Amino acid sequence: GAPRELTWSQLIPAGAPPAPAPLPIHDLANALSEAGPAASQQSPNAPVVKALDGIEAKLPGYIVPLEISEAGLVTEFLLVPYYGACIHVPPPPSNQIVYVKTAKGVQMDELYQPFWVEGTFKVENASSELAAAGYRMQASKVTPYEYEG
Amino acid sequence: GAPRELTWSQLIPAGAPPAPAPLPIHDLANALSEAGPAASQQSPNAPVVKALDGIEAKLPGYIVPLEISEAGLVTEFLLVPYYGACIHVPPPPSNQIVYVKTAKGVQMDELYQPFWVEGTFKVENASSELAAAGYRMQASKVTPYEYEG
Amino acid sequence: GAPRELTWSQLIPAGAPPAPAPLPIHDLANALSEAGPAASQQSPNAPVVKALDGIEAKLPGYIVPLEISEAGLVTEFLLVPYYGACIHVPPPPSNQIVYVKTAKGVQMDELYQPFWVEGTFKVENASSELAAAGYRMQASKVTPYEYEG
Amino acid sequence: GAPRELTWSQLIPAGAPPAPAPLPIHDLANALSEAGPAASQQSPNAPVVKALDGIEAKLPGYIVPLEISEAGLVTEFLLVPYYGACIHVPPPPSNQIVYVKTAKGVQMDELYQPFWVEGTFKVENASSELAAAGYRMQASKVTPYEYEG
Repeated sequence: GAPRELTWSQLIPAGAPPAPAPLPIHDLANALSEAGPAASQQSPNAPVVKALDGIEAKLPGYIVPLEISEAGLVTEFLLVPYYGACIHVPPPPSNQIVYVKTAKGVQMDELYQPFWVEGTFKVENASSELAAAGYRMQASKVTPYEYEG
Repeated sequence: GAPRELTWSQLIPAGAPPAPAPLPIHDLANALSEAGPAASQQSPNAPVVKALDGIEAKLPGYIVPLEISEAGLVTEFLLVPYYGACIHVPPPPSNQIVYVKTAKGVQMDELYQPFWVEGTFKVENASSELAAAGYRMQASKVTPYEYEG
Repeated sequence: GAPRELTWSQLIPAGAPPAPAPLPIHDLANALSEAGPAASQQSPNAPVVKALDGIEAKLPGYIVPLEISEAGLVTEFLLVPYYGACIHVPPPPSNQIVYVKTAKGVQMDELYQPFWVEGTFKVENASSELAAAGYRMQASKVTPYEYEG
Repeated sequence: GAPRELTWSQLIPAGAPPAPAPLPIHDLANALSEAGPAASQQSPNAPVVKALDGIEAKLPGYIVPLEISEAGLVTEFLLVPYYGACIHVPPPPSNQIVYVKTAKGVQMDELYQPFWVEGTFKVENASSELAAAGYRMQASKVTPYEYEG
């Protein structure tokens, strides 16, 4: 049925540390840069909200592509709360990342904007060399986040 | 001399409301979209940290261009803590925006990445049709935010 | 009335040199890089088709922004036949550039795609530090170039 | 050894049709849009220069990603002479496309700029759902096209 809209803060359980500054201080960005690609994500096994497992959810975010289809579309990606996550700044904690799989791919070109990702939501570990995630989603719909200034 | 590095949280005075979710909930983004371009920025006159006035500061962020030079470089812009601010999502509160003027312009092309903005920091109101800011900066240096995954 | 659709080749008069390779050979790109910003455009006063003066025209191309409005939109720009012209590769000849002025601005974000520029077409010189143009246009409509793969 | 620099025109044999307008006329772009994804590339089996087979070559161009690595880098792509090829405009003829495989991947972010692709050059057919190519390359080096305005 209709997806339950989520916020990124609903993916952090009660008592767990909040999401850090999306733009780390200079000394920290340099320390994580000097450290290996392993050390990039400082909370790769962050606590997860187990009551979210199996629901139909809807979450906004930016797309970090992981796989391209035969058709030239992104079919596997990380959903993150901010643009540049894993690329321009360190990865977010693993409870601020969703590993998404979609049959209806997204155009590689239009990934500068945020999107709404709707689908079956799972509390299952997912790893990539780029980042670890505590959540997974089999998307039904990937639609641009609409906002007019 | 050497600039004092700032965080975006140091631009919010003690007792003032914290910065909201950079990705508003669907009903809120639609409410601000339906409302005029005036209503886009919900805190246009947010409290400011007056002890910051006149210092040499350094702050990281994303560039929202406002003016292009004869040379095809951005010489006036808003420094914001997240990509897409004012364009893809509503503007941040006015105490989470710096109106920057630079003699050494930035290339329009390379604005997909975050930057370090160093210069003389002022606690002075600055308005644009896009957003109001509680801070101003006359930048000495605009350099890309360096981070290796 | 209805605009006359133009091709970039219709902007080059009979007998005039054709447009060069949009991706110059390595030694040439280095020679123009080593040479001043003046030398970037090798044909800044290329012959123009005078029979085009005063018509209602429609031409496809990429936007090189020159001026930003109060609203954060591009209101003055160069229309070029290829992406990156003047920025990533040398400027095209001046008879392969249109200096466009528009009241209905274009979003700075969506300049990765080509557009259709319709409006009053003039055979008048226009200079910028970035490049010289032999044509001008007061655009009525700036609409994205539609194509589905 | 040192790669032989190529131009895109050296990939078209003597007597073969030249590369068409990179920005098709409106009626043509609509005709190819209305037609299936098969019909997008109008010359999918364009004549090739067989004397190029086995050489160490260097060619400039734009990257159309086809495959992403575990590390989040593009390791398989189409090298095309213009930005937007296959995405914003129809694919170029198959003798104006190189199917490239690289061990040293390219960052997904920095694909807005042209590159120099050096490596072993083969005259071998390569197909994708996006476009057919008459040339292949096992790249040794993928470096940004350097040019200063």
